[PDB]
Amino acid sequence: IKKPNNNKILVPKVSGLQYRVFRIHLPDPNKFGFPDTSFYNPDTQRLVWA
Amino acid sequence: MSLWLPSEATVYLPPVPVSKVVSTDEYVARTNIYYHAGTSRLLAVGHPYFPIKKPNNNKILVPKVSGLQYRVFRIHLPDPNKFGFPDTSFYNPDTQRLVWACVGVEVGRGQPLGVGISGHPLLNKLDDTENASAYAANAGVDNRECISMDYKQTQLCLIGCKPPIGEHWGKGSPCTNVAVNPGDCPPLELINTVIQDGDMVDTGFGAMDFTTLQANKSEVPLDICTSICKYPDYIKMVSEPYGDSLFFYLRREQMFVRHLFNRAGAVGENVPDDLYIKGSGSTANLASSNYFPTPSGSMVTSDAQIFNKPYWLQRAQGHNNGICWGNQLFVTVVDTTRSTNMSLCAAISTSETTYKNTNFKEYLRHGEEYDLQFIFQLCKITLTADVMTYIHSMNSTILEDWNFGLQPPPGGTLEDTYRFVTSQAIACQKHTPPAPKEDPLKKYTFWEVNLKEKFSADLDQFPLGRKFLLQAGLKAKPKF
Amino acid sequence: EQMFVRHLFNRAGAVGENVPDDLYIKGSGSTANLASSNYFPTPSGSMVTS
Repeated sequence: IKKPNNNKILVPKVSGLQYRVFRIHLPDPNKFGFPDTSFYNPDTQRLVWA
Repeated sequence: MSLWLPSEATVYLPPVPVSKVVSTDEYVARTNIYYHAGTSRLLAVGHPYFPIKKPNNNKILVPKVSGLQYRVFRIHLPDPNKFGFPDTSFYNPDTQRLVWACVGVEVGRGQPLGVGISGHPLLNKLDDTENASAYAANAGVDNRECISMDYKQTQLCLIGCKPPIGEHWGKGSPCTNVAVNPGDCPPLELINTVIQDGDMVDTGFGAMDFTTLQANKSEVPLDICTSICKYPDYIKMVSEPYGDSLFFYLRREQMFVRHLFNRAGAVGENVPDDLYIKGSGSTANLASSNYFPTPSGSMVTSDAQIFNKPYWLQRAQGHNNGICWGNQLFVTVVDTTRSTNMSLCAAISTSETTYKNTNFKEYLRHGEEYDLQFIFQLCKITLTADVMTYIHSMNSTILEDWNFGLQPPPGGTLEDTYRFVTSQAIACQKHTPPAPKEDPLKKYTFWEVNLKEKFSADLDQFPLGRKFLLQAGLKAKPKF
Repeated sequence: EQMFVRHLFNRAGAVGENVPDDLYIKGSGSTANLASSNYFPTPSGSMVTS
């Protein structure tokens, strides 16, 4: 639903037949401050989420 | 890196130690004392669509009783700290407190299976757009018709020690940036409310407020024409930190689109110019593109029945493992599979031997039948300082219902007491205060069930009692 | 026991309990008189199988 003069959407299209493709953003686990960080070397290893 | 640059970047630090929510298996100790409680038989007769009330008064002569309502029972258990046991030497009342736990539940239903039909005498319907022969003729004024529909089929049963929470779409207030014209679309908002006994279930038209969102008053059938159709908030009830509002639930739902209709009225938002090619002559004006289906819960079957079966609560979904805090339980029941509406009639004159329509007054009625049975275990909590803090933070009124707290009685510094309390220059010195309200659940309506006098210790004399004994091994009667 | 609703019908006869006036909006002309709000479905026990 957009105005006849402009094209700014006043009410978007939301139906039960659209793909809902979510893009999940995770925190960088190499930027986690672990109390015992000695569990992973930053000069030879890197972390990732599974 | 070959350069020494000034500062650093994000570091997600470990959070501060929080006092976590723990399972009731850690501070609530179970005992071998089980009790059977059950209601006599719960009947409710009324009108399926509206409450018949006096034309001049407002006393309700016949209440509204539909198969599409929420049955929220508020069970009352006897206080195990006041209960009379044959031997009270299993717990020490100086450092312990007792509470009932729910072990098994049987929600018995009584009437035969059947599907009831509801409809509006003036329903906002323009045409049947499922299979049209020619383009619609002139849409005049007041094109409403009398249409009926059988609703979506639904069964559910939520058990907890707090009242359930339902969701629906309501009317919010638009931000103060819009030039609001009359006849504008109401902005939507999802609202959470405590489901009370007598609220209408979602029926295939959405969980919405049909009073504030449809001023037409003619788009849904008579029973939900001015009601609020509510759907249980499972996302919110299972995500509550303590798990009190829901520690067991079932649900069965089914619906298909039976007929496909149109709406009548001024167009709110017209079809944009790039979604069609304009017509000429008959199709020069677009028909109403506001479609709506009539729901249909299909065959009701005896095998898809979730009621009349015992549920043994061994591991609750949340942290509250079936502990009925406050000596109180909440059984929510929807069952639209026994919603047959019996149609009665009465003869104005018993003389006439020829049928005349003006001789018989036709009424509709509906009857419900419930019979609730629970098996309750007896649990004791040894209230240390840590358990007392945990419980006072979980629910404030538990430690005040049960005589425990040792909190200061007066908690006061100084009170004023004018001499010559009868003078005229003392500014109304009456130290005589009234009393306020006490129960926070007074604003809601539940089907109150008083199981205070209904607790029994010999289970094998009750159907659910011997079902429990059978499922748990042991017999009970080494007699004869 | 199994059953579904095959046909949705109406009942004829003087209305015993009239629809409250706050449940609808009055009509004019053809719809000035309410149709019968007494509905009754036609049952149908579905397929029988061995």
